[PDB]
Amino acid sequence: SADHSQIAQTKDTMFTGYLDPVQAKDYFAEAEKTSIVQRVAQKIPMGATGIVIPHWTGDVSAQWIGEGDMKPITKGNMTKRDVHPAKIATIFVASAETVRANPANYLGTMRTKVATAIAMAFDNAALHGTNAPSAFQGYLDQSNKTQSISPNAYQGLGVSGLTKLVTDGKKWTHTLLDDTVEPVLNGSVDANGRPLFVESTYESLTTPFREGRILGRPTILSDHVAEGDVVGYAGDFSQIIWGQVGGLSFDVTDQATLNLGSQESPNFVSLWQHNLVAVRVEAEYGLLINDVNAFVKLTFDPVLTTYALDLDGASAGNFTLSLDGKTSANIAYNASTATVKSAIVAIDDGVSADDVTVTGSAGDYTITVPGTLTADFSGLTDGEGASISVVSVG
Amino acid sequence: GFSADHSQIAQTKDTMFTGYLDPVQAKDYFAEAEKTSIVQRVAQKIPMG
Amino acid sequence: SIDPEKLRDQLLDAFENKQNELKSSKAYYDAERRPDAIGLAVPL
Repeated sequence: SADHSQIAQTKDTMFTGYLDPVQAKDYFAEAEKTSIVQRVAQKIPMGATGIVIPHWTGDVSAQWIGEGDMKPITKGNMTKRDVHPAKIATIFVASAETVRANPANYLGTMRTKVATAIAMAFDNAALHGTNAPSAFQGYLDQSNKTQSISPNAYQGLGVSGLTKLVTDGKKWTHTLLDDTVEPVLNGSVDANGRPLFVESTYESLTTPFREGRILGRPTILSDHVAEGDVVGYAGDFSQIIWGQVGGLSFDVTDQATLNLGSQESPNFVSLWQHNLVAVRVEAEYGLLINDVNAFVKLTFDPVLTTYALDLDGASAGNFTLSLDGKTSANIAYNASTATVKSAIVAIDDGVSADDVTVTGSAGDYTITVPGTLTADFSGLTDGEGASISVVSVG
Repeated sequence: GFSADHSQIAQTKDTMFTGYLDPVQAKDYFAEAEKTSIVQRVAQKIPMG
Repeated sequence: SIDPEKLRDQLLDAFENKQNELKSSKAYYDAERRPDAIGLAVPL
């Protein structure tokens, strides 16, 4: 057939050693990566229809009154938000006699490998957002908060990091850490050089690295949480919900036709005429994070943060930037790149003209800054639909 | 009456109650019955291959 | 109900076509000139 093709398995190079005294399974392969978000977010029942989440909102109230003062009138209020599933899928192909032989158990092994890849794709879509389908609402890296943990974790998590949550009125309930964090917990020392997170004579593994709690909150460990320059998270993991409409749903054919090319330029091959078997796999996840601001990103040493500022349609009035809660003077939607830089460094604390950076044209600014950045657009008299987001580490 | 979502009164038409009080799905009371062949009713059937 | 003069003609046409199968079985139990039996080497 189309022998040794990149797209099908055909007694390619891999099976040169087969059906002889080959040394069992090998002694060196690592175990399959478990999903992570699927063990920390609550699973919510999801139909193929998607779901509606209701929410109360009305600021209903009562007033103190004197005798004979006529009593006031009030109204409650409610609102709703929709959530939809999204599909993830793959196909793999092998010669029918390769399926009969099943060399190195490949057609069995492949079903485990695709399951891992599909699990990993969900966690990447939830944590860093790398390829997330448009139906997924929010991802953890989209948070406007960050903290360093380098000199010792205790000050980093229990004091500084928690301050950046409770100042926003958002609580801390779990923390999620990558294996690469172990040296900075082992290196977390008092002034005498005794470790904080392990006891005398040092036989035991360091407390959070046994999934022990830190300051009451459970620790969740992982081998693959880290990306870019972020090594973990702390926050209210009750703010995340996920679902799955159905299972991984393996299906198989000896008889269909596949396009090995693209929709734009096809390259059809019949599975029947070339005598190939193909397996079809799909899963139908869904996700909602109620508020991405409820999480502190953890960083292995100090970083800058960078934001995209969007004034699309802004046509009258002024907007207000704020750094760690300290408001700038107001800015016009038409203002220059250097005007925005001069305004943010005019906040009364810690900022400087040599550390802060601003780039891009009027109304489309990008801001790079040593802190949490927030914006009030309510001074725009016309052209609502303005927004702000994080976009990378600085 | 009062505004479409009045500030002091709750009403069935208020935006606040969208996704509740939806109209019930009925059967089609005006289902026109399917036509069927007259030729196959008048003409003599014979076997075929 | 069903029209019995329709059933008469309808079943009579069902029967009369069916007989053609039966002639192909009669032609083995008593020896008619089956077309497939003719020995091809014999001259015409």
